[PDB]
Amino acid sequence: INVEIKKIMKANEKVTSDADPMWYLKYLNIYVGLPDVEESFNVTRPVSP
Amino acid sequence: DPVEIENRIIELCHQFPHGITDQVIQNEMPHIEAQQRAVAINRLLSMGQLDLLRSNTGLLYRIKDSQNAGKMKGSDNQEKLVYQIIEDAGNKGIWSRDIRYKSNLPLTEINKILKNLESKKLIKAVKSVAASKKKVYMLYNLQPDRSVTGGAWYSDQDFESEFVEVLNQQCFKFLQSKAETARESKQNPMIQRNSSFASSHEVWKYICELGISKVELSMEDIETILNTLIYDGKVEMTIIAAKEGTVGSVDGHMKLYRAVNPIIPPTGLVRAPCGLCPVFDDCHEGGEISPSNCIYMTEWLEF
Amino acid sequence: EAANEAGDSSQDEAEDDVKQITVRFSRPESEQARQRRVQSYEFLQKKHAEE
Ligand code: SF4
Repeated sequence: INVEIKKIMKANEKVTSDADPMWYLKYLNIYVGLPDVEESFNVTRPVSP
Repeated sequence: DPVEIENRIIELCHQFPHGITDQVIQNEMPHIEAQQRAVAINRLLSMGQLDLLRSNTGLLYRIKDSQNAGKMKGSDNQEKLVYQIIEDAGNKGIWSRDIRYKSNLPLTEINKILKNLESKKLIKAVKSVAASKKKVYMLYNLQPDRSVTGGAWYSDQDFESEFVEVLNQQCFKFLQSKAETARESKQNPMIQRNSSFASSHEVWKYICELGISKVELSMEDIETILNTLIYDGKVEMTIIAAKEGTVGSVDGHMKLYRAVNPIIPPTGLVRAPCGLCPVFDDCHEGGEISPSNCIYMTEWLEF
Repeated sequence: EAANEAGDSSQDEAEDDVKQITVRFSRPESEQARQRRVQSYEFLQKKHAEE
């Protein structure tokens, strides 16, 4: 989660389509954050195991 | 100066749109060596303004098609890089899907190119009658081929079954009348056969004099109609040897058609409901489909 | 072998094999195909021969 995920994101950082050139989607940095639960209405909250 | 040599070659190509040969180039500029001329031609072909053609007289160097412009919006690069295969197809035409796959360009880009060319009158879109899926694009100057589009039978991508049936009926009536006249003449067997024989050109002129439809019907079209009649089992065709005459269609050969009666009348199998039954395979003594409680034979006996 | 196939007959008539204009499109090559062409052995051999 600290190094390998970043390396994979760097390997697949850029993705583009053949049609309509000059269009691309570039990934800069990926985060995992802390464990949260999607129970609340569009609100995050720390949840225990 | 190689730049001056290239400029002079381009000027000569402009003067001769059909192309120029090494002999013409040498006659125009004799003080330059063949090696320098070849280097100049190689540079021109590498930069992409000249095209090479191999004719019975040798090699021709023609200026690339750039003055004829139908899509000036954007860049002439894609314009010519589409017009190339547009012209290559020409009479046979090419579908939009094939144009896209050959150009490796987006659908929107190719559609814009085609629309601009059609607005500036360089290409025409015609519906493919063989497969009515997309409209093929052809050159506005070339005549549309009959196989890929058009045809004396097809009218607006619709086959004229009634028209072909009328043609067949009229041809069969004419051949039957001719055979009847030949039989009534009863002058000699060979003369009777020769008179019952009908020539392709003769039946074509007869159909033209009739004038059932407005579209011009060709001798080959009438020949195809007569071949369909033969396949129908009503006329017979014979190839005789005649050097030249009023037909002059085939070299040394002439096709003569005559209406002939069938070999034998309808057989006995067709006279029974069992021979014309579509579920004949499922026939069985004891079951749902049984000859005892059959409906086909019941109605056939009631009639 | 090509010359033999051509001279299979004693007298070869003038063949009407005029080279039709088969100018293919310089299609825009995708990045992957361009990298493949660059890494191909023929491209490297031609680059070495250019010198
Ligand atoms: S239903 Fe009667 S007529 Fe039809 S196939 Fe069977 S036996 Fe023959």
